[PDB]
Formats: sequence, C-alpha cells, structure tokens
Amino acid sequence: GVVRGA
Amino acid sequence: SEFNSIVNIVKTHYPDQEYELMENYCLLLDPNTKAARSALEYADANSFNTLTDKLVEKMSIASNLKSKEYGKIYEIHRKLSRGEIDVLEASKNIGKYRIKTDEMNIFSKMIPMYDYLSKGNFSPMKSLLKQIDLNDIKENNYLKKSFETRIYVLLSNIYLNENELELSRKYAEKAIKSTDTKRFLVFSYLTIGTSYIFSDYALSKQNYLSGYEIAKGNSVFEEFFKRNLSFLNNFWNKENPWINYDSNAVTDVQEVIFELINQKKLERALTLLKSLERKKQNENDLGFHYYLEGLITNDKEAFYKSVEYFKLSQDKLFIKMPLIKLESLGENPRLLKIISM
Repeated sequence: GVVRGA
Repeated sequence: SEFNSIVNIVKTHYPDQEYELMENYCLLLDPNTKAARSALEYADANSFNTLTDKLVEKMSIASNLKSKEYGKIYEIHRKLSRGEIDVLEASKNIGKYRIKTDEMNIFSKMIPMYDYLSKGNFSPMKSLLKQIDLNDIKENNYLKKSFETRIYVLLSNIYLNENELELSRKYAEKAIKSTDTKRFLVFSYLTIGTSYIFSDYALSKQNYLSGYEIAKGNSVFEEFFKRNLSFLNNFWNKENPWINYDSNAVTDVQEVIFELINQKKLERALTLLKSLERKKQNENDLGFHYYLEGLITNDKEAFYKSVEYFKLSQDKLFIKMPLIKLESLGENPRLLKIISM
C-alpha cells in the first residue's frame, strides 16, 4: 500500500 | 488583513506555541466578521479538527449570509472527511444548496476531490478540476492564497496518478514556496517522495524524510510518511525500520507482508495475504494485494489481476509494477505498453 494525502 | 496580521505575528514571534494562541483568538471572534470566516480556513487547511468543528457550529447559526454559507459548506466537507457520509451524498448536498459566494463555488468543487484521493478512485478528479478558476475569488486574500496552495497540491496528486512526474513535482514545489502551512508542506513532500519511488531511491527517501521531519509532532501526518517509507524500502529490498507490526489497517499489513517476501518467508506471507483478500479495501488496495500475490506464487493470473485493479483505480504510476513483472515473463511488450498509457 502507498498512501497519498492532498 | 486583521486575521492575517494576527497569524503572521504568532507564526514569527511565538512560533512553537502557535496552536495554543490561535485556538483562543479563533474561538473568541464574532461569527459574522471576515476574520471568523478567514479563521475557518486557517483551522481546516491546518487539519485542526476539533477547532474546525467548533468554528462550524458558531458559523452555521449566524446572521451574516456569507458566514452562514461557509458554515454549511464546511459542515459537509467535515462530514465527508470523518466518513459520516459518502461522496454521492456530498455531491447531492452541494447541488441542493445554492452557492452565492465565488469562494464557496470554488471550495465546493474541491470537496469530493479529497474523498476520491483517499478512496483511490482517481478517474473523476481530472474533469472536476478543469472548471475551477482562481480569479473568481478576488474578495478575501487570505482564503484566496490558501486555495492556491490547495489546488497546487491537489494537481500535484492528479498528475502523479496520471504518471506525469515532472509536472507532479513542479506543482508540489509551487505549493511549498506558496505556503508555510505544515499540512500543505507535509503533502507536497509526500507527493514528491512518491513521484521518485521508481525514478531514484535516494531522492524519494530525501523528500519523504524531509517531510517526515516537518510531520513529527502529529500522529496522523507521521503515519503517511512511515507507510511510504516502509513501501519504499520494501520495494527496493532495503533495511526497513518503518514497519508498524501492530496495525490491522490493510496498508500496514500489506507492508508486513511485503517484508516477508523480501526475507523469503513465502508460506507465512501467503497465509496472511489470504486473510486480507476478503477484508474491506478500495480497488487501489487490491491493485497492491494481487501484486503481492504475484510475487509469492509467480502466477500470471495474480499479475493480470493486479493490473486490472489498478486500471479500475486509474492509477498510471503503480500499474507499471505488475506490468514490469509481466514483461519479465515474456509478455508481448507492445500490448503491455498499451496498458501503461
């Protein structure tokens, strides 16, 4: 899993 | 530039007590004023949730129309972020409500984008972005500026998922120069970090570490960096101090499981991967799930499956992982290129 926040 | 002057004072002259000072000053303010409306942004762009939720209450029931608006719109945004509601009901609530302010016209568009990004559902984002114009805001220069950063960051992610890496970094870098909000800095660095995963191990680690420093203090912001540092290291098959072994979150487990693979314990990796298979996960997570299976068994079905999920997720960065494996098993290179694009 790779998370991305904005 | 009342609020702005206040924030700039605390930021410079009292830096390492900012949150204590700005809580009091925010909660005291009259809902109806511009400063209170400006404050709401400060609170949410910082992800100071409790303070954002408190400001919402006061402002939802207020005399001024604009403040009434902001209250109602951020009410939705915060129901969406806490996951009390799904994207579909958020979209309906924005359609139902009649937006008068140019600012809340802009912010309404960005509301679902946050949820998409979280949920891996990348397809809708690009189209939703094109309509927005930042000169439709020319009223409140503090709200105008933080929204610049918000858009620079969101695009930094959109182009990441479109596999336009030079552009992703351009936008993150823009965001960094435009702001000194921790959260925007945190996510800028996350996205540059992610952009280099395959390009250059070193620069990935640099950008992820530099953000990690800014994030320390915050439980929630740390976790993103730790997860991505786990992934980075497991993918390059390096020493991995970032792993959280006491988490049930599919993305933390996925990191464990990726580690055993690298340590060659393929029975135990297989057992645990089967335990994730039916658990609740977004499609992007299944993208990784089947990629992991592919490494264990070496079965093309797994890799084929992994590609399908990333395709559904519209994740043009991470689709290349299974595609490279499939190429190494002698799959027709041209057909795989068609998938990559």
